[PDB]
Amino acid sequence: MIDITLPLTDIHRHLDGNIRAQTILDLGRQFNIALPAQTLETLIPHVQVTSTEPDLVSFLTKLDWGVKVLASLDACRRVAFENIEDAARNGLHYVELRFSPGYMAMAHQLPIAGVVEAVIDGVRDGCNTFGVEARLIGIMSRTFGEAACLQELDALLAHRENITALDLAGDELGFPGSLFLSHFNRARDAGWHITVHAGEAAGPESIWQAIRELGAERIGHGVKAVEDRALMDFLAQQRIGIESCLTSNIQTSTVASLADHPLKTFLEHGVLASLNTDDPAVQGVDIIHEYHVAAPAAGLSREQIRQAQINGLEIAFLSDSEKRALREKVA
Ligand SMILES: OC[C@H]1O[C@@H](n2cnc3c2N=CNC[C@H]3O)C[C@@H]1O
Ligand SMILES: [Ca+2]
Ligand SMILES: [Ca+2]
Ligand SMILES: [Zn+2]
Repeated sequence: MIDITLPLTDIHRHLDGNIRAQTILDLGRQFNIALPAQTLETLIPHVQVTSTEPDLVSFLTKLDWGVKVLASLDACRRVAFENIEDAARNGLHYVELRFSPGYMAMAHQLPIAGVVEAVIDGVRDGCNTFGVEARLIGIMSRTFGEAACLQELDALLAHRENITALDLAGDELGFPGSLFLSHFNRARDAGWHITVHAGEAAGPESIWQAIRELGAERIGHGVKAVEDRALMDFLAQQRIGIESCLTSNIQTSTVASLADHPLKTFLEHGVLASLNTDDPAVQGVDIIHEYHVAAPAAGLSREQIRQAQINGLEIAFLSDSEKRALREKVA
């Protein structure tokens, strides 16, 4: 169940992996961009996983059409606004929206810092309209190499007072986290919080690298952490959050079945693991499905599902006052 007396969060949620299919059609028409399909029914298999993808890199290609229609900064503002609307429609009280401004800007060569500003604007408008609380996480898309990631870093730094955290996402095996030592040194000097996609396609060594070298306070996925008990202990003792995305892990073939997902194991070891969506539009599911379908299939008890719900706020990049206000309201 979702406990309606506790805040509902989603802290691993890619804005640019959540571009509505109707919005892809609308923007393609507005900009006269040729699309692979002309109706929702025929567009879906090009923009959404229909069963599973064979690996992480294949899954990543499903986001491409959404960002290929972003031909202006106003289009970026629209998708940011619609992302807050989607969060509101799912009963979320608090979201952290992560986005790769370089990935969003790539197709039409938009100014990368302008994409950051447009996302900030659209999220501000959406929060004002719907009342969802939100913070922004900038992503460096490792897939495009260290120099492209520096361009994204510079764009986010030009808006650093509006960005709460930095993340590394994309092709984990092709671009190990060790390559981004300098990018994260600069992020920590800027005072940003740190999360890192790690231990999804690669092993526990990638998680250790994210913690010890990149300064990660949370780990995106971290599925392979169960292979190292010392790592499990370190996560629990140091209160390093785990951002679990059950359906995503099925759809990237990171786990073959939810019955073998490590989320239950994390919670039994005292790790602050939370339930999240990842890429709602691409996956065809949102947070309600993760709680009511994916989490029971992953073997979690009712109490464990509640603990994951609590952990999402506990690991949020929010002040004690902000966390208290959300808890006091919903109680
Ligand atoms: O926000 C868009 C960026 O994030 C990547 N990205 C989007 N969803 C995921 C990503 N990366 C790694 N693991 C799978 C899943 O969690 C794609 C793009 O670079
Ligand atoms: Ca509110
Ligand atoms: Ca009280
Ligand atoms: Zn992700």
